[PDB]
Amino acid sequence: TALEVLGGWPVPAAAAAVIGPAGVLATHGDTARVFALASVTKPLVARAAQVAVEEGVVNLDTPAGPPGSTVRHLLAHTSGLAMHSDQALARPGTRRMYSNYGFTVLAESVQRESGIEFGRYLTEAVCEPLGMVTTRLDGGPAAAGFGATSTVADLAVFAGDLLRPSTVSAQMHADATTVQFPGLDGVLPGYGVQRPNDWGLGFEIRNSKSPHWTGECNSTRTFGHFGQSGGFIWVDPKADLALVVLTARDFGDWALDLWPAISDAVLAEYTLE
Repeated sequence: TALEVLGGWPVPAAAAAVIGPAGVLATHGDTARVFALASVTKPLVARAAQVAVEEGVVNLDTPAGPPGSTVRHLLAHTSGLAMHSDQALARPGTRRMYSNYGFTVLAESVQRESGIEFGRYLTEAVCEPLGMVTTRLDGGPAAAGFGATSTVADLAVFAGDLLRPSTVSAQMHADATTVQFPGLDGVLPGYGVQRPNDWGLGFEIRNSKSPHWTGECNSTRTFGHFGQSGGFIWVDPKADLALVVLTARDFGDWALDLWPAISDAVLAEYTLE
């Protein structure tokens, strides 16, 4: 019932799914429809980088980006790298600043060290193993931070992997969902300065940020990502629930109250006693 609120949303089109450890608990809209993911691309690339670490292709401490920066800094947005270009604006690990280019350097490292084109690496390491046959990233590492395309059905499967890790070990997933470089403050695009602005290994961590895109009832351990294309994904380890929402309207003030509302509606209705 909670997902029905989508029919009243001021968007050209939308689709959503509630996922639990046993599978999809509810859906709405066309789950087969392809949507631009924008930054919802990051969790996919992050998982691919996590698989690469486990394959031994790279290590979390492997140098990548500005001097003193590593794969871990790139994943957690602490490389000191600028938002859009190879401009070093801070010393690695001192500041937390969301960066698209940070993910391109990340994709470039995995690509170089593995010998596989990143888009293809993503497919073979994440999408193919989970059956995500309508998910793709074209554009190479330059678009590693926002160029992925997918469907609610494919993301639903992905959310399953985030709830019960299979593509990576339970230890890597625990690590990826733990705050990396804690204590760092910063702005969460669209939600202003956050103290602190916690981030995991490629996955944003809610903590107690406010205002935020998740619900007021999501636990502080909730992690995921939203995108400027008007889509998002969060996984709440405490509620053991996941929510995927994709719309055809770019992020804006219209979503500021709706996103949190559907999140709390979903938690209240599907959270097991």
